[PDB]
Amino acid sequence: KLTPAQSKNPAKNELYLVEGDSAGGSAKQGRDRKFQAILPLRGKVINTAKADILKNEEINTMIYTIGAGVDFSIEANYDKIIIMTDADTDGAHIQTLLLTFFYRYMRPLVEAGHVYIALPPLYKMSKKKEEVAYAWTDGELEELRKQFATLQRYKGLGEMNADQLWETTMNPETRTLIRVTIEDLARAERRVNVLMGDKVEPRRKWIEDNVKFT
Amino acid sequence: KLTPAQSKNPAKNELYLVEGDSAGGSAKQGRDRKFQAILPLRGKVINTAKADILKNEEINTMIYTIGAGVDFSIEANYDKIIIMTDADTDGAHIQTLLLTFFYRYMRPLVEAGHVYIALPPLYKMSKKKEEVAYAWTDGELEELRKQFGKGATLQRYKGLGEMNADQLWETTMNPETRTLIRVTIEDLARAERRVNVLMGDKVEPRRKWIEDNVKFT
Amino acid sequence: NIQNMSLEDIMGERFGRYSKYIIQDRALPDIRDGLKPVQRRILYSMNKDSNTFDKSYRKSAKSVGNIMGNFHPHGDSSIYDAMVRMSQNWKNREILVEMHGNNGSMDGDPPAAMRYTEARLSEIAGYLLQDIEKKTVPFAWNFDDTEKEPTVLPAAFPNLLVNGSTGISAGYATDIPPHNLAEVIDAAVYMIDHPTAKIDKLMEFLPGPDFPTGAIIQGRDEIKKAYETGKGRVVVRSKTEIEKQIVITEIPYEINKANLVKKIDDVRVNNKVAGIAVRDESDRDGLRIAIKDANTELVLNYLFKYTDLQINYNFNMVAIDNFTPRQVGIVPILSSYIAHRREVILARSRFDKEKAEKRLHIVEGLIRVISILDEVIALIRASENKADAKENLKVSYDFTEEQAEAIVTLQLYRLTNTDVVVLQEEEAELREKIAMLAAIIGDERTMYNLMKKELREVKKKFATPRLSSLE
Amino acid sequence: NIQNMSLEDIMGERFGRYSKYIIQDRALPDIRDGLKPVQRRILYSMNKDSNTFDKSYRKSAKSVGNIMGNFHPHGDSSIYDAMVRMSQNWKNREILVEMHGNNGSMDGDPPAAMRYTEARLSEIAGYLLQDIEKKTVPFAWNFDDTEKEPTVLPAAFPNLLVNGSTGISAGYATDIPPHNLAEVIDAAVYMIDHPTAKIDKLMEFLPGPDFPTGAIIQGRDEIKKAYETGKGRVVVRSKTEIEKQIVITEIPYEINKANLVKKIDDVRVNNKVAGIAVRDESDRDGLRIAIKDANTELVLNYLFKYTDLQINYNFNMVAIDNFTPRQVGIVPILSSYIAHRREVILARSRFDKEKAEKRLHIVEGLIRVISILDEVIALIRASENKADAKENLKVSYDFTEEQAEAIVTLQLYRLTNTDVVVLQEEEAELREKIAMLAAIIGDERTMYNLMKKELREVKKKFATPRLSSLE
DNA sequence: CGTGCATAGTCATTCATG
DNA sequence: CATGAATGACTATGCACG
Ligand SMILES: [Mg+2]
Ligand SMILES: [Mg+2]
Repeated sequence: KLTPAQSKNPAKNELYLVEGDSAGGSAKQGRDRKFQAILPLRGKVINTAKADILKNEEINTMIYTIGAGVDFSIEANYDKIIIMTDADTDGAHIQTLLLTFFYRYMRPLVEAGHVYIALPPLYKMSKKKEEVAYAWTDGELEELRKQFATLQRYKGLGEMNADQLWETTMNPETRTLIRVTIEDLARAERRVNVLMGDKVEPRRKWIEDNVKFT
Repeated sequence: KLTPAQSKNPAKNELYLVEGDSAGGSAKQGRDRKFQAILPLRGKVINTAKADILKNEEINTMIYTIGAGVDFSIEANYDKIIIMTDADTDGAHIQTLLLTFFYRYMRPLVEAGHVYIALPPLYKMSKKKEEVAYAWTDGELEELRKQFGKGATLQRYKGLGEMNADQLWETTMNPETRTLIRVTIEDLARAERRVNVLMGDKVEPRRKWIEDNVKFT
Repeated sequence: NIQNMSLEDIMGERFGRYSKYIIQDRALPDIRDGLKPVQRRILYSMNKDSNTFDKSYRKSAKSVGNIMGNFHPHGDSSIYDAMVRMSQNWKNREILVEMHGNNGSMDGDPPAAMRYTEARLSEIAGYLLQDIEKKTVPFAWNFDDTEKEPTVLPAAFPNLLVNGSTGISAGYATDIPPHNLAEVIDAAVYMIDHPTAKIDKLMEFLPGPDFPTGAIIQGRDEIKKAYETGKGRVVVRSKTEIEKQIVITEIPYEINKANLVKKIDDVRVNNKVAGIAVRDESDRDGLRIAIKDANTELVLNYLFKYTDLQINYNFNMVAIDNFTPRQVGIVPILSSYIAHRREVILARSRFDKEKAEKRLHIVEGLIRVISILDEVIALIRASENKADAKENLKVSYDFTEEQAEAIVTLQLYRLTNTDVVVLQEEEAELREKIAMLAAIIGDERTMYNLMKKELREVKKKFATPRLSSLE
Repeated sequence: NIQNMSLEDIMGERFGRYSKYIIQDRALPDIRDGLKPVQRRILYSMNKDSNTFDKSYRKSAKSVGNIMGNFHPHGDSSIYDAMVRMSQNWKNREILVEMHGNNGSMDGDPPAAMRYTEARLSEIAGYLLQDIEKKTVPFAWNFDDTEKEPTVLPAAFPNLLVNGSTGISAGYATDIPPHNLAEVIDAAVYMIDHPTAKIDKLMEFLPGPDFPTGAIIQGRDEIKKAYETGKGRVVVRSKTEIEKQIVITEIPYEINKANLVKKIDDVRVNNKVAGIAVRDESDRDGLRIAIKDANTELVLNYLFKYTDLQINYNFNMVAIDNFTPRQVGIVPILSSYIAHRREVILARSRFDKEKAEKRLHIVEGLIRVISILDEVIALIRASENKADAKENLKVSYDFTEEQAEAIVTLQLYRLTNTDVVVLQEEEAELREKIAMLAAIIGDERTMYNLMKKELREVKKKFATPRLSSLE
């Protein structure tokens, strides 16, 4: 069940999709309830690219709370659906999974420019007087360490506080978002079908030829 | 769901009621599957002395797996229903709760001599050559400690799932060396009176019972 | 083999065991540190693992596992959930744990799983533990006989009244309202001087509960009854402002802002009352709830009756004294707390005095050696073993045993510093400390005075304005 | 501010990250210690906390919390469940954890919750860790930068083949059959001498999988293919006895005795085959399953086809070498393991040699002092500070820095023992050790020989008969 | 379908009291 | 039906592969 915003205005209200209840808590807490609504998912999301689907509570709810429908049709219900997942690597997998759902079904939504990815910190480093930085992946860390310490790593959103989540990754004044647009369809289909697809034979080759195991 | 014995013989087969799946595991493992069947309950049991009842999965299952029924009628299904709970104090509460269910509903079962309580160790103490003892409550412990003097190691079973197969059998299931409790009722009046206070719904008296009877030393 | 027992008797033993454990060991707070055991075990274990306010935070789950493993044979959840309450500013007045991350709120949202959060002991928390390490309080074994646990805490401040506590066991249940640390201590001190104290005067100091959620409390009469008998009923009303609109900026303790709001709006849709026109706009730093015919007073006055914008709070002040359930008032709680601090103080001193006397006797020894130094070393050289060394010193210069280990184990750069003046300084210091201590230990007024000082020194540091108001 | 990214590209980064972590950090075993990371972190953490086979058992939940807190940012369950596998004799060949209590079984019953069980590291487990504490292996930081973790273990024995491993990640999955520790090592040693070794000869040593559940394995041809390529299919048949009745006393690895039995009886009720007449009577110490027209051979032969009394086992031997997924055969696995042990050996020695050289230089120093002793102490006395003391020794008798701390910090009973003979003894000892070591470090054959010895010394201790048979 | 590591949740029951 | 410590459990997902 969802924690919706006060005003019901499809022109400037955002839907925040979260990895679960624990994370969702911090979400609801640090947030401008005027135009920010928050919807938790139970962990990893059904691979929509692999009837099984619509019967899965987690997908069904997303559909209902958004309006539109799977066909689709648009303007309901928010001019932003933002995917906010843990900052770790499992987060990226959930991002991956959610996106192929939107791309597969809600395509125009994606084609439009209404699917966003939110980029919350992974590491926070600190040295009355305090100096603090944020890192988003291992690479970022080394330079931060060289600069500075105590290092904190958010094993999930529920681990940072209200003030932080807002100031870093929700407040539009100082936040930064990613906007997901598609610039082919052919390239898109080709890619999603390999990675998220069902065949594996190629997925492997894709890793082999493309995953730098340094 | 239950782990029933091989032979289906209501003359010498026992039903072992357990506090949960984890405990139930050790139960099933150390056991003579010829005539020992094992049925887990999900923790604390509905106070039957306080329609709500029959609708509670845990009670409903007990009824079905035993035969008889709530009325009652008898010989199904085992000539022993044995209550085997963790050896700690929460165990005694579950014993308390299960018994008032039997006493309240399955009364003849109780009146007969077919309700048993099993008494599994709480503490095991140890000093190629090993010396080992078992204790059943705090009192028992002091003498055990004095005996073992220095060097002892004391183990406390925070639940049945914590001892092994060999142990549970050798100590508290194998009829040759085990010891059981048989629950019989020698009034009805006294029984009702007591169960209604302790397990009852009034509290006003339960308190006084504690005050006047619980030695808080 | 089978033992034949009745139903009546078996039911007796089995219930009697559980009834006891439940009362003491689970639900009911000790009247001295006003703590249930989980709480105590969390504090002790955390602090033992030095997880303190000054040093970094520590992954709650590690914390939980350590407690479970060492002290507390129960569910992770039972422990961690309790740990989380202690991190709840709207629940506890003076918080004994600081947690970083999502630990629920007033909207009732559920705390983030333990694998997420991180926690440490708060500042005032330490004062509960203070002087623990100086044999100030009775220890017992853990369940495994593997390590020893405190049965109560020293308790630098009167935690019980301060943070209240509730409260459900066999035959007994308890609810105790939080109180204003400053005010509480005031009362404590006064009683320390005038023990034969009447409630009416104590009331002048501790005037009634301080809720962490502010709010308005009305019912001096019943409050007194509560403080006298241990049971009472009080009225609590949310704090109302009128804007030109009803602005709510405080609600009653133990009440759920979220549902509270729905219940209000349910009033509107059910149109049960007149001018009903209801929005919640509260954010990280302030509580705000917003509510033609401005029958406003009727709407507000109705709200109080028909909803939880105004409730009553009930006093059932039940703690464990002498290992047993007691329903008590302010006077018992205060008195007993005081008497505790006495044992603690005296035990502290007794242990400190001995610690003193040993280094004093050892210092006295080094001083003597400084004068025989040349010959002493000469002896050690001519000695065969470390032990032979010691034994020869005991035989010749008849030093004691402990003095021997001390002189022998002395490193070498320590010889760089032969200077009886410094040792003498320390000796003077010790003698002053000991004779001072021996006073507290046998001077009963001198003792109670130290109790007074420490209490004031605490009242100062952790003092905080009232948050709840009395009408 | 908003960065505009495509779908194709975003999908790329995000998948590429996960694909990698999953392959290395989660599922796939290192080819050197044949361990997935959870496993490694459990062993390391346990052993670090010294939870070893020789000392008492320790509440699993404490164990789990400590791992989670220090090393492993994940679910309790993920960790503990893995910990429990390592305690499963029917799953692992040579078990790396001993657990006390209910840890499931072959009937598939579920392991008792962690708050129940207790665990320690097994005996052979230590050999995986052996020499860890002597800088033998690359360490990294933990997630928090709070403490360092090993990236692989020393690995006294070839864990990978021994205990097998499976096996599911992005693009890659793995299954590796357990093997007979004795036989494995035999192969290892042989390769050490004749590196250019052909499989056929290696096969003479490692002839094929050893399952912990015994059973019968048939398919030499395909086995070789597995050992050569890394993929193969084998047949596994339960071990059958005929009593005058079918007696089953071994079933195929990774197979569920409980369901296996129901599937057999389902055959009878479905009366799918002729003489079907099925009971399970197995107890703590032995597996036994019991099964007119004694078309027995037809019944048995049918059972094999239509049920899991005989299955096939599949080889997909995929490990991480060079930080990457590789499907490899016996030769790669063995070779790489060997080469590892080399780095370990050389690193061990390098560290030992330095440790030696320091105490040697320090000993050499004490020896000199024994001859100047009277004057040395005299200096120390005439010295001002501890440091002034040191600095004066460095100036006069030009001792070194470290020699100074050593002579100064010397306690006093140590003067009781002025006896250059003993020091000389130790010196002789050190010199012998160092020059021996320096050999291994620059003698490549000398090195491989030590590898051979240690491996034999292990094969001896942990050796065990075959349990699976080959047809 | 299960296998092994991961993601993230939920349910019954007790006890006193308004 | 909450409230706070307890007893004791369960469910959905990805991923490769037979
Ligand atoms: Mg996450
Ligand atoms: Mg139990």
